[PDB]
Formats: sequence, C-alpha cells, structure tokens
Amino acid sequence: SQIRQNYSTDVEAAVNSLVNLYLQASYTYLSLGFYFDRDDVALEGVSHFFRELAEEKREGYERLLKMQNQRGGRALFQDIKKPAEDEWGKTPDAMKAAMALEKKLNQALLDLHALGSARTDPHLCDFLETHFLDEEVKLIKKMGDHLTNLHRLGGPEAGLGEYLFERLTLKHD
Amino acid sequence: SQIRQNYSTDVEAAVNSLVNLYLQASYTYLSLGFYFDRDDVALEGVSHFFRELAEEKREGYERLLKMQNQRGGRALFQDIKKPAEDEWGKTPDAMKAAMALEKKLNQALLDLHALGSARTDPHLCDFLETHFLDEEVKLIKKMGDHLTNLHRLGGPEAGLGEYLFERLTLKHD
Amino acid sequence: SQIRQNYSTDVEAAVNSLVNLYLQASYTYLSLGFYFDRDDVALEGVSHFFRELAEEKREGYERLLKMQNQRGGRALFQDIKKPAEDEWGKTPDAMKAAMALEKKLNQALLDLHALGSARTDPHLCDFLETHFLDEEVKLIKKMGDHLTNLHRLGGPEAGLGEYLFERLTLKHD
Amino acid sequence: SQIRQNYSTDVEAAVNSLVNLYLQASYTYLSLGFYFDRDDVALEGVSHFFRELAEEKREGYERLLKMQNQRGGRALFQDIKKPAEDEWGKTPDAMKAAMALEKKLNQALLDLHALGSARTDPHLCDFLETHFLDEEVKLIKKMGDHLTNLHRLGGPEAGLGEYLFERLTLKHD
Amino acid sequence: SQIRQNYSTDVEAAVNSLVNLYLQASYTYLSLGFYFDRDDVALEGVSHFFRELAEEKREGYERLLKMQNQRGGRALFQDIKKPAEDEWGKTPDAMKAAMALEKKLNQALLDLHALGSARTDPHLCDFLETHFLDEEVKLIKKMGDHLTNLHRLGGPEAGLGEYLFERLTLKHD
Ligand SMILES: [O-][O-]
Ligand SMILES: [O-][O-]
Ligand SMILES: [O-][O-]
Ligand SMILES: [O-][O-]
Ligand SMILES: [O-][O-]
Ligand SMILES: [O-][O-]
Ligand SMILES: [O-][O-]
Ligand SMILES: [O-][O-]
Ligand SMILES: [O-][O-]
Ligand SMILES: [O-][O-]
Ligand SMILES: [O-][O-]
Ligand SMILES: [O-][O-]
Ligand SMILES: [O-][O-]
Ligand SMILES: [O-][O-]
Ligand SMILES: [O-][O-]
Ligand SMILES: [Fe+3]
Ligand SMILES: [Fe+3]
Ligand SMILES: [Fe+3]
Ligand SMILES: [Fe+3]
Ligand SMILES: [Fe+3]
Ligand SMILES: [Fe+3]
Ligand SMILES: [Fe+3]
Ligand SMILES: [Fe+3]
Ligand SMILES: [Fe+3]
Ligand SMILES: [Fe+3]
Ligand SMILES: [Fe+3]
Ligand SMILES: [Fe+3]
Ligand SMILES: [Fe+3]
Ligand SMILES: [Fe+3]
Ligand SMILES: [Fe+3]
Ligand SMILES: [Fe+3]
Ligand SMILES: [Fe+3]
Ligand SMILES: [Fe+3]
Ligand SMILES: [Fe+3]
Ligand SMILES: [Fe+3]
Repeated sequence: SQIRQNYSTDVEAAVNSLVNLYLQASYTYLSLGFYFDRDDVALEGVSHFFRELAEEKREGYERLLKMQNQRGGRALFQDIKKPAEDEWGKTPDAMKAAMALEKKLNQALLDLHALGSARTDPHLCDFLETHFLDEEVKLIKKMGDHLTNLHRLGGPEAGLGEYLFERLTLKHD
Repeated sequence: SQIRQNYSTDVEAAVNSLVNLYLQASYTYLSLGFYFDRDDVALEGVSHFFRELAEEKREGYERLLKMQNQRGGRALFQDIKKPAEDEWGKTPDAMKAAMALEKKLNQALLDLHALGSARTDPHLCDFLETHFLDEEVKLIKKMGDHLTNLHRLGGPEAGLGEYLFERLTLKHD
Repeated sequence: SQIRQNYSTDVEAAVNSLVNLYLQASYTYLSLGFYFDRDDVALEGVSHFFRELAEEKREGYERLLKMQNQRGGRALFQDIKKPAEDEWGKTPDAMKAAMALEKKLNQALLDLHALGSARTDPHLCDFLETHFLDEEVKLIKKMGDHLTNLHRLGGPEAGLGEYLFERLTLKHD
Repeated sequence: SQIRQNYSTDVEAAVNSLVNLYLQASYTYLSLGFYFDRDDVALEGVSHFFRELAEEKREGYERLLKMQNQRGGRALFQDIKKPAEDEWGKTPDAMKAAMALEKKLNQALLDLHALGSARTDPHLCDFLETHFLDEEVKLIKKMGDHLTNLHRLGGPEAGLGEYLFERLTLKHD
Repeated sequence: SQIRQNYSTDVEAAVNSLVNLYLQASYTYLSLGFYFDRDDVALEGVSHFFRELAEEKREGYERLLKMQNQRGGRALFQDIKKPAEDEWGKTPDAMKAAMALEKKLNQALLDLHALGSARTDPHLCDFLETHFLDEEVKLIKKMGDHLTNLHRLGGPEAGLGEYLFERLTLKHD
C-alpha cells in the first residue's frame, strides 16, 4: 500500500481472523434471536436481546474492516461456521452460551491488543481500547447480572421465573 | 468567635460527633450500594435505593457543618470507621441493617435535641426539627413498609419475592 | 466471578487501596471547604473551590467502585483517616496542601497504571487514561497557576492580595 | 379579648418591648444608611447594606405587631430613642456597631423565647423560631464574615481596602 | 503573468519580504502567548492578548499572499527566524517588546507604501491604506495605553499591579 505505515502483516492477518470470529458471533446471535421467536419458545424480550447483539457484532466487524482499509491492509474472508446449536434450551442455557461467546471474543480482542503491543502499533491499541474493550466488559457484566437474576428465579418454579424475567427485565413490545 | 452567642461548647462537640456518625452512615450506604451492583447480587433498584441514602446522609453532615460555622463553632474531624460488614446478605438483611443504622442516627438526633434543650438553645432545637427529625421519621416508616413487603414475599419462594420487590417497588432503569 | 476475565487480584487490591485514598482526599477537601467558610476566615470563593474538589474526588472513587464491579472484583472498605490538619492557614498554605495531595493522588494513579501494564490489563490502562490521568494533569496545572498568582499577590500586602485573588480569580456568589 | 387563649400578660408586655427595640434598631440603620450616602463618606454599597437592614428590621416589628393582634394582645407604643451616634466612622466601625446591635436584638429574642417557654406558649416559641431566630443567626454570621474581610483589608492601606470591599463585596449600582 | 499589469518586480519582492516579516511577527506572538500560559507566569488575559495578535498577524500575511496572487506576482518563502527571546519577563517587558515589533512592522508597511508610490502603483497604495495602515495605528495606540496603565501600576507594588491589570483590563475566562 502507498498508505501502509507501522502495520504488521501479522496484525493484518489477526484482524482478518477476528473479523471471521465477529461474523460467526453475529450469526450465533441471529440464530438465538429466531429461536426465541419460535411459537413454542415465545419469549419476545429474549429474542429482542439477542437480535440486538447480532446487530452489535455486525457493527464490530464493519468497524474492523473499515480500520483494515484505513491502515492499508487487505480484507480476506473465509467461510463462516454455523452456530454451535440448532436449539438453544431455556433462557438461562442461552444466556450462558452467549456469555461463553462474549468471553471468547473478549480473549481474542485481548490477544490482538497484546499482539499490537508486541509490534508497537499504538494506533491499533487505541482503536481496540476505544471501540471494543470497554463495550465487551459492559456487556459481560450485564450478562452476569442477567444470569444472577435467572438463577434467583430458577428451581422448581423455573417456567414462572422465566416468564417474569422476560417481562420485567428484558425489553419488548 | 466574634459571632458565637448562646452556643454551648458541649453542643459544638456533640455536633462534631454527630457529623462523624453521618459520615460513617453515608459510608455504610456507599458500601451497601456497591454491594447490590455486584454481578452476583445484581439488584439494581436495591443498589439505587442505598446510593440515594448515601447522598441523603451526605447532605445531612454538610448541613450540620454549615450550621456549626453559622453558630461560630469549629468543625473537628475524626477517622471515619469502615462499615460493619463487607457483604450484606439478601435484600431483607440489608434493609434490617439500614433500619438499625437509621434508629441509631434518630436516637443521636433525639439526644442532641435533649442536649440543646438542656442548654436552652432554641436555634439548635428548631434546626434539628426542621431539617432532620421529620426526615428520619419518614425514612424509618418507609423502611418498615419495605421490611413488611419483603416478609410477605419471603419463605420458600424467597429468590422470586426478592426479584419482584426490586422490580415492582424499588426504582430502577 | 462468573464475569472476571484478565483482572489480576493485585489490581483488584490496588483499586481498593486507591478508593481509600480518594475517600481520604475527598474528606480533606471537605475539611478545607468548611474551614474557608468560618466567620474568621471568610473567603467564600476559596471555600467553593475546595467544596467542588471534594465532589470531584467523590466522583473519582465512585467511578473506581463501579469499574471494580464491572470487572468482577470485590469492593473492600477500610477506615478513612481524618485530614492531616484541623486548621489550614491562609489561601496559599491551603493551596500548597491541595497541590501536595493531588501529586500524591497522581503518583498513585501512575503506580496503578504501571501495575496494570505489568499485568497486561489494557481495559484498566484505558479506564485510567480516559477518566483520571488528564483530569489530574489539568487540575495540577490550575493549582500551579493559582499558587503563582498568590505569590505575585504575597509579601507585606498579603491580606489585600488574598482578598483580591478570592474576589477576582475564584468563583463566588 | 374574646380570642385570647394561653397568651400571658408578661409575653404581651415583652412583645411590646421587643417592638420598641426593633423600631429603635430600624432607626439606627436608617441613620447608618444616610451617613454612608454623605458626599464626604460616599460608599454606596455600605449605604445600601444598611438601608436594606432598616427595611428588614421594619418587617420584624410589623410581624411582631401582627402576631400581637392575632393572639389578642394590645400594641402599646413608647418614644423611640435616637441612634447612639450622629457619625459612624469608617466601614469597620459601622459594621462593629451593627454587629453589637444584632447581638442585642438576638439576646432579646432569646430572652423572649425563654419567657414564652416558662409560660408554656408553644405558638410564641414557634413564631420566633420560624421568623426570627434563624434570620438573626444568618445575619450575624454575614456581619462576622464582613468584619473578617475588613480586617484583612485594614492596616496602613485602610482607605484602599475600604474602597475595594465596598466595590467587590457589597451590592451597588 | 497573463494578468500582471503595473506591478513592479521590486514591489513583488518587497511584498515577499513583508510576508516573511509578518510570519516572524506571528511566530513572536505565538511564543509570547505560550510564555504567559506557563504555570510559573500564569496571566491568562496576557496570554489571550498575544495569542489573538498571532492570529491577527496571520491574517496579515494571508492577505498579502492573496494580493500577490491577484496582481500576478509569485510568492517566494524564506526560513522564518525564531523569536528574539525564549522568556519574556513581566507584562510590561513583553508589552514593550510587542510595541517595538509593531513599530518595525508599521515602518515596513510605510516603506512598502513609499515604494509603491515611487512605482506609481495606486492599487498597492490603497490595499495597504485599507487593510493595514489604520489597523497598525490603532494597535500601537492600544499598546501605548496598556504601557501607560502598567506604568501607573508599577513600582514597589508591581506584582499586585500586574495581577490587577490582567484581571481588570485584559480579556480572560
Ligand atoms: O441499535 O442501533
Ligand atoms: O449504532 O451504534
Ligand atoms: O446499540 O449501540
Ligand atoms: O437526589 O438529589
Ligand atoms: O437535594 O435535596
Ligand atoms: O432527595 O431529597
Ligand atoms: O459539579 O457537578
Ligand atoms: O459531573 O461531572
Ligand atoms: O465538574 O466536573
Ligand atoms: O427587600 O424586600
Ligand atoms: O420581603 O421580605
Ligand atoms: O430581604 O428579605
Ligand atoms: O478573532 O477572529
Ligand atoms: O477575522 O478578522
Ligand atoms: O480580530 O479582527
Ligand atoms: Fe437495533
Ligand atoms: Fe445497536
Ligand atoms: Fe451500536
Ligand atoms: Fe446500531
Ligand atoms: Fe440522587
Ligand atoms: Fe437526595
Ligand atoms: Fe435531599
Ligand atoms: Fe440531593
Ligand atoms: Fe458541584
Ligand atoms: Fe464537579
Ligand atoms: Fe465532575
Ligand atoms: Fe459533578
Ligand atoms: Fe429592599
Ligand atoms: Fe428585605
Ligand atoms: Fe425581608
Ligand atoms: Fe422586604
Ligand atoms: Fe481569535
Ligand atoms: Fe482576530
Ligand atoms: Fe482579524
Ligand atoms: Fe480573525
């Protein structure tokens, strides 16, 4: 590139990798979102919560692609693997899957930041600090809170608690 | 003081004492407030309720300090003792601690009013009547009401009741 | 914590420590603020300046506590030591104490950032960069400016200069 | 009186006495106010400050007279003694006279409250608490502050300090 | 130039020269402006006054360059010499340097006008009359006024006068 300056080929490759991980995360949330809209699951606030995450992950990979072009790297795309489950169980099972996905993304971001640090790329380090690291921390905190309220609502009266959590914590209608 | 008139040195000292008690109460509510924001407690309306009390106790000690200066006494500060617990249990345990704290503050206010009465200081007596005694009575009544609704929600289905009380009585989002 | 990821127990402890330092700084500014409101000191712009700093330090420790909870650490509180003086002298003595306090806080922030760097915690490093380091630098610059104008106003005509500085530099009525 | 209930003849008399003291205080502030408007004194902010006090003392005696009629006592007026000085010196001499006057009024209010207490007249006690005691405390605190700023401005450069205090503390034009 | 008409090569060269003098004057005011913002000088109204002059000199050289192009001359730039001092002393020393700089610019403008007159270039003569000569006269008059008020404020109480002049004559906050 006539513009490329201080941008390691290893960072360029790891940015492409992280774009595939966001594409795959977005597709997982797509599937979670539709699953909760099934007539035999029918938790619209849960569905909305995951659809909005599919959108947020989408903005993540678009931001990464834009930055790849601003630095003079070249986007390379790979096949996007289907989500790990076809059916996602009850609200607490889905939320625990989402939390494990966000931990995996957060560790990928932290590995990419360590890589950019090792290549002394402060533009890369600040881009991740600014647009990604704090957003992940807030989201994981929010999922932890939701798992804790789902657990206080669980036990023998679990169907009732699931109905209440969807109605009084999550956003709907 | 060139301004000091009818202001006993014993009232001045007891005002300093009561400022330390408010500082300590404010710090207790700080700790309650953050405890309820932990990802493994996650009751935002409970957290909000205690954070607002930390603020209200803050206004109490600032009002006492301003009055100390208006009467020509001298503020003297002491170390502020840490709150009595590091972890505050469930909503009803926290609310019972808060109620015991407000009883202790209310008795301190009532002892300071008896002292000002014994020193025939009607400015002091009216300052406490106006800014403190009725606010404590209202708050204790409100905590009594909350304890009564927590008790009707307790028993075997306690986690559910705690989730409902936070959602439908306390203020959040 | 079900949410804790890449958050060292040493950072968690040093965040608790820094919260105690902010609590103590806030309490120092409380005392400075009331001291300047005494009828025999009576510099309302000086009092306002320190009261606003008590508030700003308050926002600092609340921000640190919120971040401790977002990362999945646990707030632990200790006794808050009383301020180092009961009487704070004239404006330039108070401002030199405030400056020494802000230097000590700034060095604590810089030590916590070096610690987070040594534990490769970029969320921590960016949190301090964003919310604390530049605010301290600006405040210390402002205190340096105030000390320089107090010094040009000092000497034999010191009472006059102190009255003018409070009236024409500091905010009041 | 067909309306008089629980209103001691000694309180009625002491209310008449206190009305004469307010009339005399108002007349002292009248004289202070015009003195500072003399072409050879010419401190308009000082003049304004005392004229406003003449008005405030006026509202005091009118409030006392209205209350005398509400309780069914009978206003009795006596000759109003002229102010203690024809010329009031410099700002700090005038402010020290005003402060001594407000101390004397404050002690009269405190003696009337002790009297109403000894006659178990809680309407009287609350009337003084509500309309007089806190207003006196605030005013004396304000005069103490002004005396302290006048003192920091005094010494060999006293004419200059007096000009600055009038311009930058007191209200004018 | 296909447009050049009645534009002497000596005027073109002297316009390039005068552009270098304005660049150098602008850079002097830059340095004055930052010097007065140092924590150990701290006179914000003085700093503002010189920063605005850096801007005004900037508009001067841009106006000269635009006019050079309108007449069909060719801008030629030379190295811009650093300002004559690294530290500018107190307000009156800085203002006397600024005044000497404006005298030198004013004499350069007057020499360029005499040159354009000798080449019978009335477009040049009117351009300088309209955009430069009266602006210099007003500015020098204003600097003379400031030097006179600084001198009435000088002597043994010089630090005080400097603080007052910055606060009550110059623009700040
Ligand atoms: O949600 O945009
Ligand atoms: O839209 O973020
Ligand atoms: O939604 O950002
Ligand atoms: O709540 O103010
Ligand atoms: O704010 O009370
Ligand atoms: O909130 O008062
Ligand atoms: O100051 O908020
Ligand atoms: O409020 O910062
Ligand atoms: O005040 O931020
Ligand atoms: O002043 O009414
Ligand atoms: O009018 O008080
Ligand atoms: O003026 O009340
Ligand atoms: O100043 O434009
Ligand atoms: O802008 O002149
Ligand atoms: O500023 O022209
Ligand atoms: Fe959306
Ligand atoms: Fe969104
Ligand atoms: Fe978004
Ligand atoms: Fe969006
Ligand atoms: Fe609030
Ligand atoms: Fe409040
Ligand atoms: Fe309040
Ligand atoms: Fe409030
Ligand atoms: Fe504020
Ligand atoms: Fe603030
Ligand atoms: Fe703030
Ligand atoms: Fe604020
Ligand atoms: Fe009036
Ligand atoms: Fe009035
Ligand atoms: Fe009034
Ligand atoms: Fe009035
Ligand atoms: Fe400008
Ligand atoms: Fe300009
Ligand atoms: Fe301009
Ligand atoms: Fe301009």
